[PDB]
Amino acid sequence: MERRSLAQELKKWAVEEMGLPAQKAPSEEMLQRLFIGQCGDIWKFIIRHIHS
Amino acid sequence: MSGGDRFVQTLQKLNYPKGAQLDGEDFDWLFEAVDLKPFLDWFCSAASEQNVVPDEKLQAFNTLKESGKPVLDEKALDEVLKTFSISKVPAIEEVAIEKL
Repeated sequence: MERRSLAQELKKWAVEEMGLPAQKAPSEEMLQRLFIGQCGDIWKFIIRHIHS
Repeated sequence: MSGGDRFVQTLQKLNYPKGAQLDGEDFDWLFEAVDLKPFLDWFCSAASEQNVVPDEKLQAFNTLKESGKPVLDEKALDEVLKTFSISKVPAIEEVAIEKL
């Protein structure tokens, strides 16, 4: 359940905060793959410390 | 340059704390996924050092938000900051009784 939630936050971060066009944004299902293993901690960092 | 090496370089630029220990070859698999590749490429291009807000400034800003003080919008900040001469005008040390 945790991966799905992070995948949504990343999507929101990419679209709302960094300005990625919604059309180019990968499906939530596809973003979940980025939170596999050590990549998860990395993207958590990105969502928190990296802003527009 | 393997997609993975680019990603790890970007992370180093973004001051990720464990970035020096990460080997690029370990992430080459992320770029093999034809569907995610465009996003990762985007990310590695879009994210620079100017985008990074240290944990200290974020905490300070949250504290400012919590302090009930109105957060000035970009337009307002531009107006007020214009009025700011870069020059170190030493904080008017309010004429410390000492100055008087």
